[PDB]
Order: sequence, then C-alpha cells, then structure tokens
Amino acid sequence: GAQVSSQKVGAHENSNRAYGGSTINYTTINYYRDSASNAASKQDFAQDPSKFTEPIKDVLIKTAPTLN
Amino acid sequence: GAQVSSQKVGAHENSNRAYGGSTINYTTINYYRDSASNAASKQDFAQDPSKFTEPIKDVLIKTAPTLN
Amino acid sequence: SVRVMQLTLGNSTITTQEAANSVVAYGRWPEYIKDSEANPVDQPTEPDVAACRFYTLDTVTWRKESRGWWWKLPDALKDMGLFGQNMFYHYLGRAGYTVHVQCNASKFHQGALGVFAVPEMCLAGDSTTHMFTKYENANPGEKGGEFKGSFTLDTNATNPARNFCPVDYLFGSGVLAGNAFVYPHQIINLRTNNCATLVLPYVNSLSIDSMTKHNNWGIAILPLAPLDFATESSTEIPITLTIAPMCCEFNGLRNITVPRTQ
Amino acid sequence: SVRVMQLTLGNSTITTQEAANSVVAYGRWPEYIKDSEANPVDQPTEPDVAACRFYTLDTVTWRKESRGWWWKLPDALKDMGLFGQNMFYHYLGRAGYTVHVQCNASKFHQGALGVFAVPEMCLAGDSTTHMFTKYENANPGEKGGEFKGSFTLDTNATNPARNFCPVDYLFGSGVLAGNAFVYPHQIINLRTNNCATLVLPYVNSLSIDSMTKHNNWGIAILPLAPLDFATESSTEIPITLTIAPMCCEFNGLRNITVPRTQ
Amino acid sequence: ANNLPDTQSSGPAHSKETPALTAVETGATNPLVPSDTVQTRHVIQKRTRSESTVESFFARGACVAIIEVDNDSKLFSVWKITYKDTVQLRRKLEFFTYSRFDMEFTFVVTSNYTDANNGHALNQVYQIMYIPPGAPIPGKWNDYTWQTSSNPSVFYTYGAPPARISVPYVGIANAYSHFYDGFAKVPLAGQASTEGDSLYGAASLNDFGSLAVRVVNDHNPTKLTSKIRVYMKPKHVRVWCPRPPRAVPYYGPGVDYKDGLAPLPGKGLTTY
Amino acid sequence: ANNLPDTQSSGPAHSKETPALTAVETGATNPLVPSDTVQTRHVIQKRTRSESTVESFFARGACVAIIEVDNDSKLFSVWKITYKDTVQLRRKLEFFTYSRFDMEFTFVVTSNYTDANNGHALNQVYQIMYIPPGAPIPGKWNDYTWQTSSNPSVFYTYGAPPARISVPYVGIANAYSHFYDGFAKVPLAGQASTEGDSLYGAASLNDFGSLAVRVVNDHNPTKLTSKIRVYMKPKHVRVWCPRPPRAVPYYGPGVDYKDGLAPLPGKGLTTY
Ligand SMILES: COc1ccc(OCc2ccc(COc3c(Cl)cccc3Cl)cc2)c(Cl)c1
Ligand SMILES: COc1ccc(OCc2ccc(COc3c(Cl)cccc3Cl)cc2)c(Cl)c1
Repeated sequence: GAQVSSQKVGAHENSNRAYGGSTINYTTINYYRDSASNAASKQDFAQDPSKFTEPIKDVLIKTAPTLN
Repeated sequence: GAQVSSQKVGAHENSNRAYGGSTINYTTINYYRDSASNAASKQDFAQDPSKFTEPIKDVLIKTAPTLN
Repeated sequence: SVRVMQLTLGNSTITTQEAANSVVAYGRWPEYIKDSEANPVDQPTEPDVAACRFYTLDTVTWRKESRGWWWKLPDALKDMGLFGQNMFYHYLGRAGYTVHVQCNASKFHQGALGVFAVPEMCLAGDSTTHMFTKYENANPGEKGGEFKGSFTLDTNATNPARNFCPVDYLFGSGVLAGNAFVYPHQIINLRTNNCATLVLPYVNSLSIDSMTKHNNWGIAILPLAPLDFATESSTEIPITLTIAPMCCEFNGLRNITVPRTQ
Repeated sequence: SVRVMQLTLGNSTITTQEAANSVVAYGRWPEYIKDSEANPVDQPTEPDVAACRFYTLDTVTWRKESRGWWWKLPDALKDMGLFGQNMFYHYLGRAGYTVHVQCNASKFHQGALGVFAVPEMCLAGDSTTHMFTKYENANPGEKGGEFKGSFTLDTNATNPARNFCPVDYLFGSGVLAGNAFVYPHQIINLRTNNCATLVLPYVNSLSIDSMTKHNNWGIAILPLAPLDFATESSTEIPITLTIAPMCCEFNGLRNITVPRTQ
Repeated sequence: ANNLPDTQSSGPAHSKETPALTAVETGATNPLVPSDTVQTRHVIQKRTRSESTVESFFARGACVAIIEVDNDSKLFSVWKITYKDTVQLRRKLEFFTYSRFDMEFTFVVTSNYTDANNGHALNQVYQIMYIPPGAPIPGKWNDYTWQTSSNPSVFYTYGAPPARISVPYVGIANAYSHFYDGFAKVPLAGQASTEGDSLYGAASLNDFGSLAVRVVNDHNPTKLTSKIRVYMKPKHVRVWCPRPPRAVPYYGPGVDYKDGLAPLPGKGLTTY
Repeated sequence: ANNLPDTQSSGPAHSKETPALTAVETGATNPLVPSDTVQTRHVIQKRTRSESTVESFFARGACVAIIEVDNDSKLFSVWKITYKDTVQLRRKLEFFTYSRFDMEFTFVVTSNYTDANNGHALNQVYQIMYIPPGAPIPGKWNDYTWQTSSNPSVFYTYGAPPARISVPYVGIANAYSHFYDGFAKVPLAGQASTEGDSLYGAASLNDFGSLAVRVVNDHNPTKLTSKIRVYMKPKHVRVWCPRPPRAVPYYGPGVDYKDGLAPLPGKGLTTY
C-alpha cells in the first residue's frame, strides 16, 4: 500500500543520485482508516481564473474591440 | 522507493559477509516530499582542475617548451 | 453587438441599446437541484413563468451627494407577485436571478456606478452590541437601504435602533471598497453604457434553504465617480432596478408565513 | 477599422481611436542597406530597440492666428536618448521614421492641419545674400520652427540674423503651398481625425550620409482651415509630435561630435 | 501549483489590433502580457505557483485558543470551539465565503509554580474532553461526565511531545460558511418582541460544542497554573467565493467595526 | 571523491623533452608527476579523495549563534539570521565566492537556576519562530505575533533531543554571494549627501529575516536563564570561484581588518 512519488529537487548535490534513481523519490504509506488522519499530499492542481477575471457572457478577444 | 547502494568496506571482519552479499550494501528511503529534508547521499563526483591549473588559451605539453 | 440586447422571461421583455456585455457570476448559469444533490424528499413546486419574470423594484435617484444603495435577495422580491406567495407558503426555496440595473443620462453628464453582486453580504451594525441588528431592519424589502459616508454609533440605550451602519469606503463590512471588484460586477460609466446586467446562479453551502431566514445575494451600488452635469450643481438621474428570479423550486408546503414588520 | 490602431516600437506603444489610416511614403517601408547597395566597408552598429522607439518632442499650441510649424529630420531627434548618442559618435548614419502627429479637440471645434513629409526640404532665407542661413539657425532641434505670413528682409548689415524666412503660402521655398500635396501627407480635419501617421523610408541620393551635415526629411504642418470654436475668439489646442527612428545603422565610429550652438 | 508560461519574443507592431485599449465596464480584467505592449525576448519560465496553492496557504498550525486551568471551580475549564477568538487564522479563512477541509489539532501544554519558593507537585496528567452539542457539561473537575464513555478524550502527560488529533469535515451543511447573511429565527406577526428575536449572522447557538480541560491529579495546596495552547491546521482544503480581506480591526464574531476605521496613511498624489 | 592514478615505473632519460623547465608567466601550473624528474617504480594507488569533496568538507554542524533568554523585555529574544556571528564556519564558506545548498539547523537548548539555593520551575517549553523579512516582529513575549498562523515555528520541550529542521535554497539570486563588490543604492548627482548613501558590500538591509525565541510557560519570580545554541550544516553543496582563505582576524561583516595584521612568524632563510 505504499505510494511512491518523486520530489522536485531544488539544490543539487554533486551526485548522480541528485538527478535520478529512488534517491529523488519519496515513499508514503497510510496507517489510518479515516482519510482525516492522512497528511496532505500537496500534489495540488490549478485552474482557469476566467470565472473571476472574465465572467463575461459574450467572449471577447484582447486584440479586438471590447465595446462593439 | 528504497535505494540500495554498496559500502566501501574499510576494515574487514573474518567473514565472507565482509566481502560480499547484502551485508556490504546499505538501504535508503526518503520520507519527505521536499528534497531539502533529504540527507546527503555522499556519492559525489570529481572533475578536472584545468579551469584553475591551466586556464591557458593555447594548450601546451609539459615535455614541450612552454614559451615557444 | 456587445451593446444591443433583448432579455425575455415569461411575459416580460427588456431591451437595451447601450449595454457593455453581461456578466454571468462565477461563470455559472442558474439551474435546478439535481437528484445527486437533492436533500428534501418531497415533490418541489416550480411556478416557472408565474415567478420567473422581470419585476421592477422602486426607482432611486442619484445626486452629487449620494453614497450608495444596497438590496438583499430574495428579500427585495418578497412582495413580488406569485414569487412572494411561493416564498412565504414554503419552508424551503431556491432561485437564481437576472439583475438588470437601468440608468440613462446624456452625452454631457459624467459619473460611474459600480454594481456588485455579493454572496453572503453581511453588513455592519450601529451598536457596541455584536450582531445586534434586528430582523425587521436587516430585511427592508424592495426599498433596500443606503450606504453612509461615516460610522455613527447608536447610543440610545433605552431605545436602540438595532440597525445597520454601512460605511461606503469600508464596503459596509470592514473591508476596503476598492477590493469589492473580486465579486461579480459591471460598471455603469455614463459615457459608455445605460445598464449593467448580471446573471446570478444560486450560491449557498446547501442545495436549498429558508428564504425568510437567509439572504443569499446582496446587490451593492456605489458611485465610483460622482454625478456631474454641465454646470447644474442640481442634477438628478433615476436608477431603476429590475430583477427576475430563475429556476425557482420550493419544498415544504404548509400554511403561509407572515413575518413581523417595522 | 481604418480608425483604431496601435503602434509598438521598442518599449513604447501609441494607441489611437480616431485615425484616418496611415501613409507609407512612396509606398516604401524603411529598410537596412543591402550588400549590393553598401558603401562604407566597416561593420555597422544597429542600436535597434534602444534607438528605434517613440520619442515625444515638445508640444506646440494651435491658435486662430498660427501660420504653421516645421521640423527637420534627423535634426529634431539629435538630443533624443541613445539615438542622439549614436548620431554624434558616428561619421555616417541612416534611419527611417514613423511620424505620429497628435491633435484632439471636440465635436464643436473646426480646423484642418496639413501634415507634409518633404524630402530635401530646403527653406528660404532672410537676406539678399544667397544661401546665407547659418548652421545653428537651420538646425533648431526638437523645437523646430514656424512659418510666416509674409517675407521680411533682414537689413541689419552689422549683425545679420542669417535665418530662414519661410512664407506659408509659398511653402517656405518659392512654390505654391496648394501643390505641396504631391508630397506624402495626411490631413487632421478636427471633425474626422485625432492624428496623422506617416511611415518614412530613408530617402537620399546615397545609401548613407552624415546626419549632422544633412537633413533628409522635413515635416511641415500648415493650418489649411483655421482653428475655430463655439464663440471663443480665444481657443488653443495643443499639437504633440511623436517620432520614432527605424532601421538605424551607423558607420565610422570615432570621438563624439559636439556641434556649435545658438 | 504549477508552471508559468514562457515569454515569447515579440517585435514591433503597426496594426488595427489594439489590446492596450479596453472597457472595464464589462466587469472583465484585460488579460495582457508584456509582449502585448512592448518588444519582448524569449524567456524560458521556470518559476511556479507551488506555494500559493489554496493548500499551501493554509498548511500552518495557527493558535486559536489559550485555555487556562488553575490546579489551585478553576480546577477545570470549558472552551466553546471557534476560530474567531484569534485574528490571524480568522483573517486568512475570510478571504473565502465557504470552505471544506479536515482539521489537525496540536496541543502545547505549559505549567509552572506561581510561587518562587513554595509548594511542590508530581508530574501532571491532563484530560481534554470534547463535549459535542447536547452532551452533559462538567459541573465539577471530578463529576460523572469525565467518564467519557462516548465523548472523545485526550489524556496528555506533562512533558511529552504536544498531543495531536485529526477531525473530519463535521459540518451539517455541504461546506462551512464563513459568512451567513441571515437569522436562525423569523419573527412572526403578532408575537411579542421578545419572541422570534435572534442574532444577525448566527446559525446554531452551539455550532461545534466545546472542550473541557482539567488536571486529573488530586490537587495539592500548591499554587499552580497550566495553559493549553490550541493549534489548528486545515488539511485537504477546498474553498469557494473569494472576498476582499479585513481592512479594519475586528469587533466581535460579526463583521462589526468600531475603532481602526482609517487604515490608510497619507501620501502625495505626485510623490513617489 | 575518487581514486588517484597509479605511479608507472620510469627509467632514465636523455632527451630534448624537458618537463622540468617551464614558464609560470603564462598563468598555468606545471602538471608534473614524480616520474617526470626521477626514476619511479610501479605503485598501485589505493588512496582516494573521498573526504575532501566539497560536500564532506562542509558536512559538519557548526555553531552560528547562541541566543539567550532570561525567564527572569528579556522574556524573549530576536536573532538576525547570519553566518558571520562566528568565525569557524564563516572562514570555510569564504574559500569560495558563491554557494548553493540546503541547510539543516539543529538547536541545543540548555537552562539553569541562577541561584544555587532559590526558586523552582516546572519543565520549560520554547518557541522558536522564524520571522521572514516583512512579518511583524514581537514586541512582548506574549503579543499576537506568537500565533504563527503563517510563520514557521518550532516548539521545543526542555530535555528532549535537540530540535532539527531543514531549509531549502532560499536565495533570491541563483546562488548565495559570499562577497558583493557593490552597494544597494547609487547616489545621484544633485541629491543631499544624506541621500543615496548605503553600506559597501551590503545587499538587502534584511537578507534572511530573524529568529524570535521565548519560553512559553508563565514566568515565575525564580531567576532562570536559557541559551539556544544554533548549529547549521550545508547539505547538497555546490560552490564557485575559489579565493585565498582569511589570514588576519575578522573585523566585522566586511573584509575589514584592523588588528592581527602580522600573521607570520620569523624563520631563518637557511634554517630548516
Ligand atoms: C471554518 O473553520 C472552522 C470550522 C470548524 C471548526 O471547528 C469544528 C470542530 C468540531 C469538533 C471539534 C472537536 O475536535 C476535538 C475532538 Cl473530536 C477531540 C479532542 C479535541 C478536539 Cl479539538 C473541533 C472542531 C473550526 Cl476551529 C474552524
Ligand atoms: C552562504 O551561507 C548562508 C546563506 C544563508 C543563511 O541563512 C538563510 C536562512 C534563511 C531562512 C532561515 C529560516 O530557517 C528556519 C525556519 Cl524556516 C524555521 C525555524 C528555524 C529556522 Cl533557523 C534560515 C536561514 C546562512 Cl545561516 C548561511
């Protein structure tokens, strides 16, 4: 039940282990039945800001005149 | 996600385990997502000192006259 | 074009020749409750055309000295035809809205109105007692309320007003008004448009709620650039508000609710 | 449309909402010297974005009594940032230009400005001595010069002005102004447009020349229909001139040139 | 939590497309990038928004309460669960109208002798009992309620690493409401003014219950005080409807204000 | 971190190749080995440079600060983060101009009664809060800043193994500069001498922020002092541009000197 993800290496050691292998991976295993007990995975996604930045009914191009 | 490397055995015990097998290997597993949390692998490489010892434009042979 | 539109809901139609597009809040169009998000088990009532139509609330007048106006939904529509009837006869109710604010002037007038639709628009009170505003004052109905230029604490201990004291630059809630642009909005700049149109989906942490106890949306109108004309220190232009509920569905029918007033 | 544009050069952008198209002189867009037309053999410098950008020269004011204005290129840009530096550090220089003249008013104003780009715009002097205008007077820089309504001969023999005397209807050179339309131009008629935009390629009988000794283009602005407003005998509207050099390449680098002044 | 787009090189322009001009009346923000208004070079973008994700923004244990017990009714204390007793976490949560997450609670317990030269006590054990709305609240530091046959309790031994427990999403709605524009009651026509009156913006009188804390050891005449600092961290976070942040000082559980109403300093219009 | 080459046997020579002669004016070092100037035997080399790798050279926890707090404003202390408060680690880092690495911080905490026969206190808990440049600095040992809703804090219980945390490469440049030949400001022509003046060799006024340390327990009239010794170890190390090491005593954060300017002893030219 182990989950193996890879790390985003910031500072690199003068090793090939700093660039590949299990040496740039980390392992995770959940010990509790309730999902609330789990830690945060932090592999979180993003989205389009459009719902806030452009909640416009008739879609407009920046090059084209906004007021038409 | 375990990384298995071999050790450089210095003092040898009167065992065959001191010369082979998993007995001369060591195991590693990263527990943290951030690479900063990792220990140092210490399997570090070397390089050519030439950039410091001979930062000369026109490469010269030691047997041959330096001033030509 | 971006400027000419026609909105038809039920037996009511609205036309405009100077629009600046329309905003659909959070990019969500109003919808009915899906079976996977349903909660009350009884068969809902959906008045449809009888409730989902354009209702014109009272016209307010904009002057150089105006600070702003506010309304609460569904509150402002509680006395509107069959929408109000269904609201009071049912324990639970849900609806989206099409808010159409109207304000025309001339080519020699200036001014800009910021029209904001705020989910859970909680306003600040007038006393040192927290959350002291009483039901009757929090729910003015179609006449709504107004913003003030400053905070004035009610000190009458014998007869506390128990009312709101929404200061304009503090957006009536302790936040800076310039940041209110994070909420769905449009601007009625007199040199550009006649109106502002916002389509609001139902927003809440539940699929359906009590319309009498809870107001889902708040409409705030603030003069971003004050009204000015030619040389007439004296200038007044009306601001009419027309709102149409959408996808109305009610649950929990019983005897009619008659709330306490004034 | 023919009326809305945006020009971007380097770190500068110009927008207009009331254009009347743009003119590309002689249908030629500026370009660099080709190897088949090259003359100086040394490697050229091409500042690119540092020199090829929009520089705004001083704003002049148009009144009912104005006769006209004129500028010389590259002269008017000699003190403009890194363009001027490269001009003075090199023996030879070449450049094209994008001239953008700006002039907005209102719907109750009238007037028309003729904007002409003239190759080898030689102007008439003020004395009986031929070709007597001195270098300092012929090269006013960014402030340019003005047209006059009549010719007035300089008679001070002790201290001759040695200046130009450009009469407006004679186009400052002994030709009738109405025929100046044979030169690339645009008209800023207040009831139609805000500006005039002209793209000028490098014009000369050589591929490259001395920018300090020789002015390739001349910009002449004449009121074709005088400025008039409502009933205000008093009316002033500014005319701003923004020019951007294009495809600049210089040859013959040495110590900097410091020309004599005033 | 990802990458940002590269900057593409952009040259000069002379066209009828004008991205610089717009009309903010529509309610939209102009999506311009540098190359729209200036000449740009190609830049390979390596910066990411990994730390500004909704999760990383809240992934910190914030203090929400400091419960105090004097082991010489103060032999036990009760804290009504809330996030509004402190200001820092509260302000961050209020950037949004609704939220849904799990909670991690860490308890830092400290104690000391009030007297510099008097008294002595053996190591203390604390009991932190959660009393869900409805359960009997302790009247004495040692009454029957502390049997916890159903209420969750945490027994902490002084000196041990801070205690820590996780709580699931416990709301009775599909999300937690940071703002509730309404009342729990509707006053009906005809009833006395005392009737149907409730607080504005309040839901249940007892939303999440409270914590009852006590020292389990028999109290000695020695003067001792203990403090339990409660730290809470939202994990597995989802938030809805952004709102402008609090600009003036908080004045209670509501959006009420009173004091620091002039937050901005003076600065000349033409002063850099 | 590897092997050294074997010595090959070398016999006598009588040739026109003269590796012994050179010209150091070129800026190069003569790469001779023993067999170039003497007769050598074959030696199979087994020694390696495993311990002199850049990583192994720095792989040690060095003391960079000793923060002191007196639990009877001294109830809390603030330490501006730096590696120049001590000399040993600083001198090693300065063998290079630039560096890039992660950091491991270990905190050794000690405390004691000032009085041999007076006072008593229960076990202490410490809070080590990191205040990034910009965050509010504590004014009192117990003001709102200690809520740490966003700042990283470490709560240490006295007597527990030393606390330890890791920090990533946090520089705003692509590498840390051990030397900065410049200023943060350029004085412009015309401005008052008070204007545009800044320290030579200084970048930001607040590079990495600081640490705020305090004892969380309520202070007792007893006289107590605690000291937090901060140990830092660079891990995942990369360094650029070697420099000669510091020969004379340090005199501040800069390369300034004043006192021990005559480091070398006397020795006869012809004395072994
Ligand atoms: C929108 O932001 C929110 C929403 C809900 C919150 O509190 C809900 C809540 C409900 C129950 C418990 C009970 O948790 C505990 C238990 Cl079982 C055992 C021991 C100790 C605790 Cl501590 C704790 C918090 C908070 Cl603090 C912020
Ligand atoms: C070239 O050599 C260098 C470069 C940078 C350095 O310091 C950078 C630095 C930045 C932030 C922190 C903050 O670290 C901490 C945190 Cl998050 C939490 C708790 C405690 C600490 Cl301690 C610590 C050090 C040092 Cl000491 C030497």
